[PDB]
Amino acid sequence: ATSMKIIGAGFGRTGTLSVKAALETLGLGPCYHMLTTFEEPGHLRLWNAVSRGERVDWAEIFARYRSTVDWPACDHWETLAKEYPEAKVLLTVRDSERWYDSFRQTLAPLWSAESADPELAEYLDLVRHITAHTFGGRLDDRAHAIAVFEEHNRRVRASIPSERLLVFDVREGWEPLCAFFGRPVPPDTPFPHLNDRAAFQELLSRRLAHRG
Ligand SMILES: Nc1ncnc2c1ncn2[C@@H]1O[C@H](COP(=O)(O)O)[C@@H](OP(=O)(O)O)[C@H]1O
Repeated sequence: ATSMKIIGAGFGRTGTLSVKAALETLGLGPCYHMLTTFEEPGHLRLWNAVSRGERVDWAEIFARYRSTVDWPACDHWETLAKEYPEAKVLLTVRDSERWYDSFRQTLAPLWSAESADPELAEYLDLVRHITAHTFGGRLDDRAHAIAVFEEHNRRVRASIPSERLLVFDVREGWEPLCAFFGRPVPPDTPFPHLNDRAAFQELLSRRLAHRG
Protein backbone atom coordinates (compact mmCIF):
# COMPACT_ATOMS: atom_id res chain seq x y z
CA ALA A 1 0.00 0.00 0.00
CA THR A 2 0.99 3.66 -0.27
CA SER A 3 1.44 5.12 3.21
CA MET A 4 1.97 8.73 4.26
CA LYS A 5 5.38 8.80 5.93
CA ILE A 6 6.25 12.53 6.11
CA ILE A 7 4.03 15.50 6.97
CA GLY A 8 5.72 18.72 5.89
CA ALA A 9 4.86 21.56 8.24
CA GLY A 10 7.12 24.31 6.91
CA PHE A 11 5.71 27.31 5.09
CA GLY A 12 6.31 27.98 1.43
CA ARG A 13 9.63 29.72 0.63
CA THR A 14 11.59 27.42 2.98
CA GLY A 15 12.90 25.16 0.22
CA THR A 16 9.89 22.88 -0.04
CA LEU A 17 10.22 22.22 -3.79
CA SER A 18 13.83 21.18 -3.21
CA VAL A 19 12.71 18.94 -0.37
CA LYS A 20 10.04 17.42 -2.62
CA ALA A 21 12.76 16.53 -5.14
CA ALA A 22 15.03 15.19 -2.41
CA LEU A 23 12.37 13.05 -0.75
CA GLU A 24 11.39 11.56 -4.12
CA THR A 25 15.07 10.76 -4.79
CA LEU A 26 15.27 8.98 -1.44
CA GLY A 27 12.23 6.84 -2.30
CA LEU A 28 9.94 8.76 0.08
CA GLY A 29 7.60 10.02 -2.63
CA PRO A 30 5.44 10.77 -4.45
CA CYS A 31 5.62 14.00 -2.48
CA TYR A 32 2.72 16.46 -2.52
CA HIS A 33 3.43 20.18 -3.03
CA MET A 34 1.50 23.34 -3.87
CA LEU A 35 2.31 22.63 -7.53
CA THR A 36 0.59 19.24 -7.21
CA THR A 37 -2.75 20.95 -6.62
CA PHE A 38 -2.63 22.10 -10.26
CA GLU A 39 -1.80 18.60 -11.53
CA GLU A 40 -4.48 16.67 -9.59
CA PRO A 41 -8.01 17.23 -10.91
CA GLY A 42 -10.47 18.12 -8.19
CA HIS A 43 -7.82 18.87 -5.59
CA LEU A 44 -8.24 22.64 -5.31
CA ARG A 45 -11.94 22.04 -4.70
CA LEU A 46 -11.01 19.46 -2.04
CA TRP A 47 -8.63 21.90 -0.34
CA ASN A 48 -11.27 24.63 -0.32
CA ALA A 49 -13.67 22.12 1.24
CA VAL A 50 -11.04 21.39 3.89
CA SER A 51 -10.59 25.14 4.33
CA ARG A 52 -14.32 25.63 4.90
CA GLY A 53 -14.29 22.98 7.63
CA GLU A 54 -16.16 20.31 5.72
CA ARG A 55 -15.56 16.68 6.57
CA VAL A 56 -13.04 15.54 3.95
CA ASP A 57 -11.47 12.09 3.85
CA TRP A 58 -7.75 12.83 3.68
CA ALA A 59 -7.28 9.76 1.48
CA GLU A 60 -9.11 11.61 -1.31
CA ILE A 61 -6.10 13.94 -1.37
CA PHE A 62 -3.18 11.81 -0.20
CA ALA A 63 -3.86 8.15 -1.07
CA ARG A 64 -1.21 8.18 -3.82
CA TYR A 65 1.36 10.17 -1.79
CA ARG A 66 4.02 9.22 0.73
CA SER A 67 4.99 12.76 1.76
CA THR A 68 3.72 16.32 1.59
CA VAL A 69 5.40 19.72 1.82
CA ASP A 70 4.38 23.38 1.38
CA TRP A 71 0.98 24.97 1.45
CA PRO A 72 -1.80 24.01 1.50
CA ALA A 73 -1.06 20.99 3.70
CA CYS A 74 1.40 22.69 6.06
CA ASP A 75 -1.45 24.65 7.67
CA HIS A 76 -3.06 21.30 8.62
CA TRP A 77 0.01 19.68 10.17
CA GLU A 78 -1.73 19.16 13.51
CA THR A 79 -4.72 17.26 12.12
CA LEU A 80 -2.53 15.36 9.65
CA ALA A 81 -0.14 14.25 12.39
CA LYS A 82 -3.10 12.77 14.27
CA GLU A 83 -4.51 11.21 11.09
CA TYR A 84 -1.16 9.55 10.29
CA PRO A 85 0.42 8.72 13.65
CA GLU A 86 3.28 6.74 12.08
CA ALA A 87 4.29 9.63 9.85
CA LYS A 88 7.15 11.89 10.83
CA VAL A 89 6.75 15.67 10.70
CA LEU A 90 9.30 17.72 8.74
CA LEU A 91 9.53 21.41 9.61
CA THR A 92 11.60 23.39 7.13
CA VAL A 93 12.81 26.72 8.48
CA ARG A 94 14.65 29.80 7.27
CA ASP A 95 15.80 33.06 8.77
CA SER A 96 12.70 35.22 9.06
CA GLU A 97 13.66 38.44 7.27
CA ARG A 98 14.92 36.63 4.17
CA TRP A 99 11.95 34.24 4.30
CA TYR A 100 9.61 37.25 4.21
CA ASP A 101 11.43 38.89 1.29
CA SER A 102 11.04 35.61 -0.62
CA PHE A 103 7.36 35.32 0.33
CA ARG A 104 6.60 38.97 -0.46
CA GLN A 105 8.37 38.87 -3.82
CA THR A 106 7.02 35.53 -5.10
CA LEU A 107 3.79 34.43 -3.42
CA ALA A 108 2.16 37.56 -2.03
CA PRO A 109 1.65 39.14 -5.49
CA LEU A 110 -0.10 35.98 -6.69
CA TRP A 111 -2.15 35.60 -3.52
CA SER A 112 -3.23 39.27 -3.58
CA ALA A 113 -4.22 39.26 -7.24
CA GLU A 114 -7.60 39.91 -8.73
CA SER A 115 -8.20 37.76 -11.78
CA ALA A 116 -10.99 37.81 -14.32
CA ASP A 117 -9.85 34.31 -15.37
CA PRO A 118 -12.40 31.69 -14.23
CA GLU A 119 -9.75 28.97 -14.26
CA LEU A 120 -7.94 30.65 -11.37
CA ALA A 121 -10.99 31.19 -9.15
CA GLU A 122 -10.51 27.97 -7.17
CA TYR A 123 -6.81 28.69 -6.60
CA LEU A 124 -7.43 32.28 -5.52
CA ASP A 125 -10.17 31.19 -3.12
CA LEU A 126 -7.67 28.77 -1.54
CA VAL A 127 -4.79 31.22 -1.13
CA ARG A 128 -7.23 33.88 0.08
CA HIS A 129 -8.37 31.36 2.71
CA ILE A 130 -4.73 30.87 3.79
CA THR A 131 -4.25 34.63 3.87
CA ALA A 132 -7.33 34.92 6.09
CA HIS A 133 -6.79 32.13 8.59
CA THR A 134 -3.01 31.92 8.73
CA PHE A 135 -2.14 35.60 8.18
CA GLY A 136 -5.23 37.32 9.56
CA GLY A 137 -5.88 38.98 6.21
CA ARG A 138 -2.58 40.86 5.87
CA LEU A 139 0.45 39.89 3.78
CA ASP A 140 2.01 43.38 3.39
CA ASP A 141 2.82 43.90 7.11
CA ARG A 142 6.36 42.60 7.40
CA ALA A 143 6.56 42.30 11.18
CA HIS A 144 3.15 40.63 11.29
CA ALA A 145 3.96 38.06 8.59
CA ILE A 146 7.25 37.27 10.31
CA ALA A 147 5.44 36.89 13.64
CA VAL A 148 3.04 34.44 11.98
CA PHE A 149 5.94 32.45 10.49
CA GLU A 150 7.83 32.27 13.77
CA GLU A 151 4.74 31.33 15.79
CA HIS A 152 3.79 28.66 13.25
CA ASN A 153 7.25 27.13 13.51
CA ARG A 154 7.26 27.36 17.29
CA ARG A 155 3.81 25.80 17.64
CA VAL A 156 4.87 22.79 15.54
CA ARG A 157 7.98 22.37 17.70
CA ALA A 158 5.90 22.68 20.88
CA SER A 159 3.20 20.23 19.76
CA ILE A 160 4.94 17.28 18.08
CA PRO A 161 6.93 14.86 20.28
CA SER A 162 10.59 15.56 19.67
CA GLU A 163 11.46 12.12 18.21
CA ARG A 164 8.77 12.53 15.57
CA LEU A 165 9.87 15.96 14.34
CA LEU A 166 12.84 17.03 12.22
CA VAL A 167 13.67 20.75 12.12
CA PHE A 168 15.60 21.27 8.90
CA ASP A 169 17.17 24.16 6.98
CA VAL A 170 17.75 23.15 3.37
CA ARG A 171 21.16 24.88 3.57
CA GLU A 172 22.22 21.91 5.70
CA GLY A 173 22.06 19.53 2.73
CA TRP A 174 21.44 15.81 2.64
CA GLU A 175 23.08 14.68 5.83
CA PRO A 176 20.52 15.57 8.54
CA LEU A 177 17.59 14.66 6.28
CA CYS A 178 19.05 11.25 5.46
CA ALA A 179 20.13 10.62 9.05
CA PHE A 180 16.67 11.39 10.44
CA PHE A 181 15.02 8.80 8.18
CA GLY A 182 17.99 6.42 8.43
CA ARG A 183 18.56 6.48 4.64
CA PRO A 184 21.87 6.69 2.75
CA VAL A 185 23.17 9.98 1.42
CA PRO A 186 23.15 9.96 -2.41
CA PRO A 187 26.80 10.01 -3.50
CA ASP A 188 28.23 12.95 -5.47
CA THR A 189 24.82 14.62 -5.68
CA PRO A 190 24.28 18.26 -4.65
CA PHE A 191 21.23 18.90 -2.56
CA PRO A 192 18.47 20.29 -4.82
CA HIS A 193 18.24 24.09 -5.08
CA LEU A 194 14.94 24.72 -6.86
CA ASN A 195 13.78 28.34 -6.91
CA ASP A 196 10.05 27.51 -7.17
CA ARG A 197 9.08 30.53 -9.25
CA ALA A 198 9.03 29.85 -12.99
CA ALA A 199 7.56 26.36 -12.58
CA PHE A 200 4.41 27.79 -11.03
CA GLN A 201 4.12 30.46 -13.73
CA GLU A 202 4.19 27.65 -16.31
CA LEU A 203 1.48 25.71 -14.48
CA LEU A 204 -0.67 28.85 -14.37
CA SER A 205 -0.31 29.33 -18.12
CA ARG A 206 -1.12 25.66 -18.75
CA ARG A 207 -4.26 25.94 -16.64
CA LEU A 208 -5.44 29.07 -18.47
CA ALA A 209 -4.78 27.37 -21.81
CA HIS A 210 -6.37 24.06 -20.70
CA ARG A 211 -3.20 22.09 -21.49
CA GLY A 212 -2.97 18.58 -20.07
N1 LIG B 1 19.26 24.08 -1.40
C1 LIG B 1 18.81 25.31 -1.14
N2 LIG B 1 19.62 26.18 -0.48
C2 LIG B 1 19.17 27.41 -0.24
N3 LIG B 1 18.00 27.96 -0.56
C3 LIG B 1 17.22 27.09 -1.21
C4 LIG B 1 17.54 25.78 -1.53
N4 LIG B 1 16.49 25.17 -2.20
C5 LIG B 1 15.58 26.10 -2.27
N5 LIG B 1 15.94 27.29 -1.68
C6 LIG B 1 15.16 28.53 -1.64
O1 LIG B 1 13.87 28.22 -1.19
C7 LIG B 1 12.92 29.15 -1.78
C8 LIG B 1 11.83 28.31 -2.44
O2 LIG B 1 11.13 27.61 -1.40
P1 LIG B 1 9.72 26.92 -1.75
O3 LIG B 1 9.96 25.75 -2.82
O4 LIG B 1 9.23 26.44 -0.44
O5 LIG B 1 8.73 28.00 -2.38
C9 LIG B 1 13.71 29.92 -2.84
O6 LIG B 1 14.13 31.10 -2.10
P2 LIG B 1 14.31 32.47 -2.94
O7 LIG B 1 12.89 33.12 -3.31
O8 LIG B 1 15.11 33.37 -2.08
O9 LIG B 1 15.13 32.18 -4.29
C10 LIG B 1 14.92 29.02 -3.07
O10 LIG B 1 16.04 29.78 -3.50
